[PDB]
Amino acid sequence: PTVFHKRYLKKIRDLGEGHFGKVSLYCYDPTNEMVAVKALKAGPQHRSGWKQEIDILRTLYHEHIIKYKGCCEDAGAASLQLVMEYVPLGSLRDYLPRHSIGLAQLLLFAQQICEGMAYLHSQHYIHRDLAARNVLLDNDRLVKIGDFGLAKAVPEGHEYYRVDGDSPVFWYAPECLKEYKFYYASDVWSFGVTLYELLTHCDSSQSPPTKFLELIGIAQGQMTVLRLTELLERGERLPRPDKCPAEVYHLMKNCWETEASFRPTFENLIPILKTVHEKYQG
Ligand SMILES: Cn1cc(-c2cn3nccc3c(-c3cnn([C@]4(CC#N)C[C@@H](C#N)C4)c3)n2)cn1
Repeated sequence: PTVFHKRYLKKIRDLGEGHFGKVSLYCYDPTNEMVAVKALKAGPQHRSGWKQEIDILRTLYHEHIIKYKGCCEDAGAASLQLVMEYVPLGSLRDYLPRHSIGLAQLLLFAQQICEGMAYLHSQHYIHRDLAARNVLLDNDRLVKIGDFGLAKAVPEGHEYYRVDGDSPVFWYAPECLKEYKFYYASDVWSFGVTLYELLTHCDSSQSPPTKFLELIGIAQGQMTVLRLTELLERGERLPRPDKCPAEVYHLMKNCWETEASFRPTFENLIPILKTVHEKYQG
C-alpha cells in the first residue's frame, strides 16, 4: 500500500538477522519516521516464499502482532523490501539478560504471546519459529510477535503442514522432528519453550540448545535430531527455571506433552495465563 521511496531511506543500524533475512532500522525522511526494514539475505525456494511471507504480515491486524507499514521497490537486492514499525525496546532474548523483570510482567508477556498466536491460528497460519528472539518489547507492558519468516498456511483439508539446516529443532515437538508434520499444537510446544526462556531471563547457559546439547553430547554425527527425538520420547524435558512456580512449570510441561492432542490450544491458554498473571500481580 504505502510505497516507501528507496531514496528517502536512511540506514541507522542493523537490528538482527534470521534464517533467510536481515532487519535494519531506517529513518524515512523525504526532507531532513523510524521504520524497521526486512530484506532477503538465499536460495530460489525461499525467494518464491518471500512474497507469501509479505502477504502473511499484510493481512494480520492484531495488537500483539508487529505492524506492517508497506513495501518498497528494492533494486538493492532485486526482491521486495518489507517495511514495519520499529518496536523500540527490541527482542526479549536481547532485553531479558540485562533487565531483571518480575514474575508478574513475565506472565503478562506470556499471555500476550498466546493472544497473538491464537489470532494467527484463527487465520489458518502456523508460525514454526516461536522463540523469545521473535518476541519484541514495545514497552514494559506490551509485547508483539515480530517475525514471520517460517510462517505457513495450513492446507484447508489437513490439520498440518508438511515440512532443512535452519530449522529451530530445539523449539520443536517430536512430530515435527520425526514425521516432519507441523500442527497448530506444534506451535504450542514452542510456546512452552518460549515460556521457559522467559523464566530463565534468556540466560545463555540456561538456553534450550545449551541444555539439550548437555543431554545429547556434541559428538553425535548427523544424529543430534534423532538423539533429541528419542530423549523427548523417553519423557525428558528442560529443567524447572529457578524461582519459576511449580504450577507454571506444570503448565509448561502440559505444552510439552508428546501426544499433540493432549496439549492445550492457545485459546485454552489465554484465561489460564490471565488468572496466573492476576495472582502474581499482587
Ligand atoms: C533497542 N532495540 C530495538 C531493536 C529492534 C527493534 N525492532 N523493530 C522491528 C524489528 C526489530 C528488532 C529485531 C531484531 N531482530 N529481529 C528479527 C527477529 C524478530 N522479531 C527479525 C530479523 C530477521 N530476519 C531478526 C528484529 N530489533 C533492537 N534493539
